[PDB]
Amino acid sequence: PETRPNHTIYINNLNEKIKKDELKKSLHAIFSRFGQILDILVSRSLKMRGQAFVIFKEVSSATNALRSMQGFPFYDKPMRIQYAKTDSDIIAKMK
RNA sequence: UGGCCGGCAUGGUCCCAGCCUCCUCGCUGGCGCCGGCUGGGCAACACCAUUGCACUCCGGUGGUGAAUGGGAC
Ligand SMILES: [Mg+2]
Ligand SMILES: [Mg+2]
Repeated sequence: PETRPNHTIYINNLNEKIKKDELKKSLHAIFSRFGQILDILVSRSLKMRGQAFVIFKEVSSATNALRSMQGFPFYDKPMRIQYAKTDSDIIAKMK
């Protein structure tokens, strides 16, 4: 059951050996070109490691980001991207 | 020594270089041998497990079972 378009993209299959601060920075380095990014959430907990949430201001950016970077080698691993299931709080606090 | 004890061995104080380490990374730390008890913490590092949809920080285990020489008095 695929997911519907969202302001936020959910990425997984990320190298778990990368520290949080660096991961967010590197992610911003490659995704900022698709549009303004409101935030990038990363957690190294047992349940949230290897994944990240990049929150774009406009859905078209998320959609572009998703199509353009699907499978992109990042820290030696093919990035897997999908739309997030539900809106991030930062987005709800508006739209 | 992260805290603590037992056995044995061992002239001294320095000075230069090199090396070691999860627990006060460096020159007013340490760098003989053997044995046993034990605390903290996953922050760093490593290993194991994890492919996971969050917006509440939060899986486990291991390391000292470490490290040489030279010179001056
Ligand atoms: Mg020590
Ligand atoms: Mg950990």
